[PDB]
Amino acid sequence: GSHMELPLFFGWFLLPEEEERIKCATMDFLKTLDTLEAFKEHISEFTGEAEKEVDLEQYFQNPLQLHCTTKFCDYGKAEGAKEYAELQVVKESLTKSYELSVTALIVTPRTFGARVALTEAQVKLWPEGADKEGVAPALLPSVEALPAGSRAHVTLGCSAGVETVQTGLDLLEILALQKEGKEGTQVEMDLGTLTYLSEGRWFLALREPINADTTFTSFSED
Repeated sequence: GSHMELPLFFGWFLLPEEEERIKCATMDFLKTLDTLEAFKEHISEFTGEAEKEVDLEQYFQNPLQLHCTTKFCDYGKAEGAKEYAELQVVKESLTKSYELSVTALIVTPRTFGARVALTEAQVKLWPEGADKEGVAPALLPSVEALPAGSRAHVTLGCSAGVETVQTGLDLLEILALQKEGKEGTQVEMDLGTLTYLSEGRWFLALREPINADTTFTSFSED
């Protein structure tokens, strides 16, 4: 070789327009979620009964220029994305812009994130190794039984001390949890259904997908 000039983190930056629409939806959700008795009834479990006035909803900070993760090069353990990163086709795909569809949104006391499910195009161009994740775009057939949008999620909320990377891990587990047979709390709404895992983690399934144009970005640094 020559030098360690390979990518470490991959992702697509959502268009300033989409973030505006998506943000408006997220905010409206938190408002409706709080008004709902179902949530307020389990608020003790969500807030652990130790805050002040359910300010945790406002405590979370939402950054303007939000970004969405895609594949983590890591190093070698991930042969999948590894081959992908070594594909000039994907490297050039960066200047490109594809519309991502939002399947559901997740809300964690530690961090907040949204479930995004790309199209067949992004899936076909997705590495097999990374697919190992709880839910991958390629696992669509499996998605029918288990939620989707974990492999690719957008950062919305983050605590003071925790890393954004942890947000993704939670999402992957959330979907796998429902399919795991747990599915503790379940509620069907006019726009979607909200399910929460036995310990916690609350996510609403946006029955009506939300598309948003985004560009592919890459970062090569340690």
